[PDB]
Amino acid sequence: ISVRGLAGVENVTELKKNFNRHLHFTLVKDRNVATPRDYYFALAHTVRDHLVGRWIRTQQHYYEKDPKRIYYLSLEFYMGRTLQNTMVNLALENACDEATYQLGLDMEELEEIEEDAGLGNGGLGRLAACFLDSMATLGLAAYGYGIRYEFGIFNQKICGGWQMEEADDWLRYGNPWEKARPEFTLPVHFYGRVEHTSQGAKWVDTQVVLAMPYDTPVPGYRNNVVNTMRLWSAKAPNDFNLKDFNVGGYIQAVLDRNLAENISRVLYPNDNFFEGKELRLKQEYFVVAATLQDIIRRFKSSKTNFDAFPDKVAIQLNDTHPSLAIPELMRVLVDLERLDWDKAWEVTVKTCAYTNHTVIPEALERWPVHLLETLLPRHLQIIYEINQRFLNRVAAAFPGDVDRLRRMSLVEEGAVKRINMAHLCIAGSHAVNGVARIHSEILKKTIFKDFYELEPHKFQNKTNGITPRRWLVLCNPGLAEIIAERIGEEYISDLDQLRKLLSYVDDEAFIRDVAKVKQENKLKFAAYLEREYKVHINPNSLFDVQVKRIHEYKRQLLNCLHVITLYNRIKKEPNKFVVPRTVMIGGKAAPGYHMAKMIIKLITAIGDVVNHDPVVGDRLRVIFLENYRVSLAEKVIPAADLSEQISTAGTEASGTGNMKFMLNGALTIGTMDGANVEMAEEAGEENFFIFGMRVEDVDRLDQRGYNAQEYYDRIPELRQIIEQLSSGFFSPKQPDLFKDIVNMLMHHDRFKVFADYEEYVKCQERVSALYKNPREWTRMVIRNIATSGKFSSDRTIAQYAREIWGVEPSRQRLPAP
Amino acid sequence: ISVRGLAGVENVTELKKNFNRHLHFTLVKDRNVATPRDYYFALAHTVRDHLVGRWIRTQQHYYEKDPKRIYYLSLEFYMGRTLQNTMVNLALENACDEATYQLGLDMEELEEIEEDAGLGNGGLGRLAACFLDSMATLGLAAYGYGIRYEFGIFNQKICGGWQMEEADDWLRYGNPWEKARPEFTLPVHFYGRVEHTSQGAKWVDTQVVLAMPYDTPVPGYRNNVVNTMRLWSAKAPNDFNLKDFNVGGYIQAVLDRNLAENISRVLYPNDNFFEGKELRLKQEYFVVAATLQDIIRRFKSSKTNFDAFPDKVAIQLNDTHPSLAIPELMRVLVDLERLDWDKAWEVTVKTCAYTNHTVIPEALERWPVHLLETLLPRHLQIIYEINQRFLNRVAAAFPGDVDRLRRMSLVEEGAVKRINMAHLCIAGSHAVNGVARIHSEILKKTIFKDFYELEPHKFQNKTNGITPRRWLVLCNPGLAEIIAERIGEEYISDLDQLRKLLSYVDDEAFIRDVAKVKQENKLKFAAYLEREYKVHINPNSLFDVQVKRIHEYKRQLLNCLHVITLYNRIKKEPNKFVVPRTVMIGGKAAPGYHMAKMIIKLITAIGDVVNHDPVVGDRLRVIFLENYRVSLAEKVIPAADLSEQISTAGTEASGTGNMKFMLNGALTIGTMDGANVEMAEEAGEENFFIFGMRVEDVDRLDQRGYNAQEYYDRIPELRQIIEQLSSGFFSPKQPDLFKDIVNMLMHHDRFKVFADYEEYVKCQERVSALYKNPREWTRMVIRNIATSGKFSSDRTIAQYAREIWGVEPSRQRLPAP
Ligand SMILES: O=C(NC(=O)c1ccccc1)N[C@@H]1O[C@H](CO)[C@@H](O)[C@H](O)[C@H]1O
Ligand SMILES: O=C(NC(=O)c1ccccc1)N[C@@H]1O[C@H](CO)[C@@H](O)[C@H](O)[C@H]1O
Ligand SMILES: O=C(NC(=O)c1ccccc1)N[C@@H]1O[C@H](CO)[C@@H](O)[C@H](O)[C@H]1O
Ligand SMILES: O=C(NC(=O)c1ccccc1)N[C@@H]1O[C@H](CO)[C@@H](O)[C@H](O)[C@H]1O
Ligand SMILES: *Cc1c(COP(=O)(O)O)cnc(C)c1O
Ligand SMILES: *Cc1c(COP(=O)(O)O)cnc(C)c1O
Repeated sequence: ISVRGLAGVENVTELKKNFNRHLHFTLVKDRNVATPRDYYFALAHTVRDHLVGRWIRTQQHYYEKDPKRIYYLSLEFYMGRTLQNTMVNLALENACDEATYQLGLDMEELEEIEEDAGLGNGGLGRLAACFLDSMATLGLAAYGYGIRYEFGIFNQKICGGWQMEEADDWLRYGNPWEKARPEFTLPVHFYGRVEHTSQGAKWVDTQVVLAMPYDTPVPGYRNNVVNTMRLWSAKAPNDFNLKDFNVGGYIQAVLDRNLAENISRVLYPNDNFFEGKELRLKQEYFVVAATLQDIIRRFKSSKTNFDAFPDKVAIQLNDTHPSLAIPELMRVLVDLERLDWDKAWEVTVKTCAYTNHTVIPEALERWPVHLLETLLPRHLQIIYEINQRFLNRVAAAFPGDVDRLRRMSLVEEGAVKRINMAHLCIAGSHAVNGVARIHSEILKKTIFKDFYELEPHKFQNKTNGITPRRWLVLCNPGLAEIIAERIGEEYISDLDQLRKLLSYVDDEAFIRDVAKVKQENKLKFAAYLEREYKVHINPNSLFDVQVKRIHEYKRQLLNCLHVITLYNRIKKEPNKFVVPRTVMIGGKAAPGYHMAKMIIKLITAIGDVVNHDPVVGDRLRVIFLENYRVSLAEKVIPAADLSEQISTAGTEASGTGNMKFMLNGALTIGTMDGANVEMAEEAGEENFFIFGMRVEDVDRLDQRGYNAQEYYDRIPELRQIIEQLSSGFFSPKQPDLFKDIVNMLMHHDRFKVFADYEEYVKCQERVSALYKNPREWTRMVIRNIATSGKFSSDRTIAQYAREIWGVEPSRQRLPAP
Repeated sequence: ISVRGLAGVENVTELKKNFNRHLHFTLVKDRNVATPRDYYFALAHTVRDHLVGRWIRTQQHYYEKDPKRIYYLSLEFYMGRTLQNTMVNLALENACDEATYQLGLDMEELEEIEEDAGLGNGGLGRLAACFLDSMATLGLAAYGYGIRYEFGIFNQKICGGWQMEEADDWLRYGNPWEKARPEFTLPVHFYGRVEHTSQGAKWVDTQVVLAMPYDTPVPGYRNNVVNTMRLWSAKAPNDFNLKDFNVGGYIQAVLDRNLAENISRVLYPNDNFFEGKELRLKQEYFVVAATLQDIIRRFKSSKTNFDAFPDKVAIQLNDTHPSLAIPELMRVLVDLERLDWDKAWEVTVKTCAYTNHTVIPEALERWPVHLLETLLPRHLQIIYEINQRFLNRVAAAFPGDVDRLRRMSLVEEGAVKRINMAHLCIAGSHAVNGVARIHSEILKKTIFKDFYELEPHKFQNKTNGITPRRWLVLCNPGLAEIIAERIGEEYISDLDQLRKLLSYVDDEAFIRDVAKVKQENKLKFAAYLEREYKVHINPNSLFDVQVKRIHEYKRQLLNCLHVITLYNRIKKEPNKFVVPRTVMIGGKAAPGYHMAKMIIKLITAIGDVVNHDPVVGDRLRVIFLENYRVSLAEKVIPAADLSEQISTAGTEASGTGNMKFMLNGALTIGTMDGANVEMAEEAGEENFFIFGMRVEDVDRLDQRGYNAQEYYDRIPELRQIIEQLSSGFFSPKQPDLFKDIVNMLMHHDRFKVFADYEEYVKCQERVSALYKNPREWTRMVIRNIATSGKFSSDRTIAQYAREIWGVEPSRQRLPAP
């Protein structure tokens, strides 16, 4: 049925009886009242049972061997569903498929019942999830640490073409994958004040909030390793949250417990602008304070000289969100352990490493000093001391460079004083990395130039990657099978072996097969679109898709302009042939991001005109993919023909969706941005659809001055589109509905959409020409898939391991379960 | 080892392997890191597995047979721990005892880890729990319906002799006994307004709150019947609690979900005064609205003529708390089902029955009309209509009795209009009952005289009872064994058979045995007092205990006066012999009940003086039992010698603790109040220590006028005590600390403590005389235990069943598991 593993006779029999066991004793049901949800749960429990054995030994192994431990701190872990992924890494997929079949059930139908663990916004969160999988697969003693939000990323509903946010109550029916561990609750402090007494500083009169951990198993690919992802939940103490006597009301006191537990209540959906809310700072300290106590406690056991701390501990900071870990490690070392400053700092720097994910200014965390002053007084004092000593180092290296001193400070003066968390991370980490070659170069040349000049050795690059298990074997078993048929299975944990596929580029059989799975994928998706969303699309057209969070820099708007152009060209010459296209755009907009929400409305408004024009027929379809999330990505990507990666050169740090499409047989049309540069470089520019300005062209335009009017004046096709928008062509009842978009495009477009319009349209024409030649299109596809091996997160993790953490990856199977 | 069941070789082997199974797959632990808590959980899960089979068939049986269903609605279910009770009703106690022994564990130690399900204040809540057990044991198709509070009754801490309330986070480590059932969530409405349109009224624009049920199994005694207790949890909808757009903040919207979920957050600890808070009214409608939908849905399946509704459904209201069930049944029948009023009312009255638990005015629920108007507009309209028609019935029966009309109204005029919920319950129920003969007579003669005259057939009596399984076999296995040794085991589900023990009253062997288990119980308790509370008491002294919630009417104060007298007599004649006594007083005070909290302080203040007076020696010890609750009651009661049931005649509706002591070998000193009257009547007044005024004497005193000064003037011993209190004898640092108590005792004592002082002290002297004669004391004990059969809740339930519900109890075993 596929290399989803063997379906042993004893294995299938055992699975079946354990499924019935759980349905009865665990769910307390019987085949006569069980709903598909109960069936999903019976199965999830049966599969989960196979992890326990390995989970306990893996952890036991690390205790005995005592290897260097890697701690990945992130406020986001975009996990998605875990049932199928678990069957895959455990080689149980076929056995479970058979067993459920015999019990008279459809496994695929049950898999659709599982909720997505949406504890992330997009790329940054999903990277942590791919990393956890690769770390387990490469046998590293790694732990994922984060917050267990009861509400993850909101569920997107489109109402009247507008995005509506709805709470994601993913825990409603329970999470069979987690294991609560109250025996490990830890106390986290907030507020209070600092007392300077004889022997050191003391943080007192603090408000206490408890951190209760929940452990989720992270199984490596067929190596019997099961690592742990520990997520903290906020809990109020039963005393003072009732004990601070002297009136107020007993009832009120217990009802007010929810104020402390609000910390882990919801994931912040803000993607673009840095708000600076107090609740968010709390979430950040909460995950940091609880995690470090856990890290140090585990170290103290190992095998009190903290000199060996960096030899046993590695802490990777996923962006600046968990940056408080630096001053928090110092506080503990200096205040509680009583280490001298200098010794404590040496230790801290040697164990911390920081990862940057963007260069846009509005996203940078710059916390008001008055907030840190009230909430974390001692940390502010430690940050000031860190700054003092750091600036003393700068002054000594660049004497008299008074301006460099203010540029490099961790403290920003002005309206309100703020602490630049990124500067804090650079000063307190022994390594700082970008997520793609071009991005890492930009960090050295621009944003962190002063820091690079001070300590060049700190800056590195670690190009992002995706996990081939979830992003190929799991979502595209068909494609995975035909590949395995020719080169074997070893590539699933060694993606570089995909290169061997280059020798089949002229294979008439392979070409036919590659083209066949893609057609099957498209038919399956086209069906799902009608089943769950009733719309109907032509599976013979080119599937043009751009799925990612809605941002001005991602330029979904540039895509919209192309779509309107196509429609206008058809209306001009109705009886001329054009390659049919089904362009799908999907993604969530941050709730307070007005422009982003205006763009979602435009997309649906275009579809309302285009999808009902009789002259267009089935030649052009504009579809907005509702509620884009991980489980939905697993469906669209394998079915896409054209992947849109059109950000303004220099704005997308790396991108990972782009790597997901390349691995699944879609061709890419994009700019020389982020990882796009390395993908084209791996597959050859001839096998890529590159267009638009390069980072340098954008700069040149900026020196000169970007004037949108110039393009409006010289391109009739562009002018016509803008007039359609202004006249209400796409919004009859509300003629001025899109005045904000037109206004922005013409007067304040930071992303030069117009500047790339002409080259983008022409490039899109070359894509349509190649699609007209099935054989050649597929041959190009084979060359993209065959050279995508570099983008596996196993490669990324092996580099972090070797160049940053100081640990050697191992593909050695753990001593059975 | 006892008639805790057989310990079969195959049974013990099976238990052991399943314990290891759960420890591994369920707890995800291994013998090397397991804590006693993990062990308790492994066992709880192993025991719980034996209920599933029976639970599913019992429910399946009721579906097929379709018997009349009994629904017990209560806002309180004081369950206590369920591990041991489950082993008892399943005859697994000895097998589990053996199995854990072989695994090298102490079962008793593990049992102590379980948390008490403290979803009740005291007697009313614990009665519901005893009733659920008896209903299962008598094979009735009964369901307990209530609210699943995440915080039950507060944990009492004594600080400086003062009571401190602390949140009871009983769900912290999880509840292995419940089974969440989200597939049965139901919507409950609040607020809104009423619309009168062509065909009937309509309740619109209501705020919606979801009710998610959690099912807990209620196993009958060795009959394989497992009934269900369904507890509702409040959940917010994910839409409007985020969907009511137009600014406010996305974050805020999801954080504000806690406002709707606050409904099931905490149990109201108010014992004495009726507050009338909005949150409480919500809790009451919430349990009523969700339960009725569930009841009707189950009826519609059965086997739409609601004419047969009362033949298939019986709804017992535990006090007026769930009284909204009456107008809510009408709303559904009239508004939704479209039945004519009269037909709907006939149905409602025939299915509802009401139980009264007190006659004190301050406890009666009288809801302000403005509250019902805002929160439940339609119900207010239905209540007014009910009142109209009812008063029309009264006017027709007593023409011209204009005053009877105002006395009987459900609507009370005055300062603020209120709805008298008790009047509502009488009008809408076919049966109204008191909980003890004297109490039921008082209801007819006083409080409900007008209603009794109108419909005499409605009023009944159903004297309370306690379950012999938990209150004998479970907490006093020793005593249960020696009884079984002589008369067999049949008495555990037929307590009347205890009468057979009368023929052993002169048995030298039995006398020695009865006296021996009590001494063993006292030594065990004396040890527990030092282990967990470090204090040290003499196990040879008389154990004088009064445990129950602190109320002025229970007169813990009358007890305190006796204690001070004893101490004063010893100080007067130090070298005179007196029967050593260890008087223990325990109970929680409602948080806002000032007087009650002042009484707790007095008790501890007395102990501070008495327990450290060298002249007193070990002759007198005053101990305050911290955090009195069900699990603690299971410990003290079996170890008590003297049970204090000294409420003012006419104030304690029934009492049940009194029945718990009688069954466990303690002698009773009390007034002719509540059930005390029937207990003395069953055992013979010669075998009881009765004293004080009878209900009539209290009345006579009231006509005359109660003047405390009179007693103060004529009793020197009493005068001396009051002067000790006023002078600061018991509060050196704060001489006037107890001025409020003295002031109340002298000028506003509604409970005539002084009036019963002299007779109480003299009676206490007769108790001390009998204790000096071991043989005779024990012989009297045998006569109390031998005549306590009447007080089993099986008898109570059999009467409710026959005289109110119209169903026949059955002791028939269900067809195996
Ligand atoms: O929540 C989990 N999770 C797991 O057992 C588990 C096992 C393997 C992998 C992931 C989760 N288990 C739960 O642990 C509580 C407390 O011990 C039990 O009462 C409950 O019945 C059980 O399902
Ligand atoms: O997704 C984010 N950032 C956020 O989601 C985010 C979350 C909270 C606050 C600010 C930004 N960054 C993304 O991280 C991925 C993985 O490195 C990159 O490939 C991508 O180019 C970048 O934009
Ligand atoms: O909470 C319970 N309770 C019981 O199974 C149970 C069984 C018999 C008697 C009382 C409770 N079970 C729980 O049900 C959830 C959802 O199906 C599972 O994910 C979880 O592992 C299981 O322990
Ligand atoms: O316990 C209560 N009442 C409350 O706890 C209560 C709870 C909420 C609001 C008001 C009273 N009543 C008690 O119910 C038992 C059982 O019928 C009687 O024996 C006892 O005499 C009576 O006082
Ligand atoms: C891969 C992924 C992302 C990241 O996509 P980009 O194109 O890098 O912005 C975002 N969301 C989901 C659901 C993903 O699977
Ligand atoms: C039995 C019981 C009660 C009721 O006692 P009374 O003496 O009737 O007031 C109260 N609390 C607990 C814990 C009980 O077990």
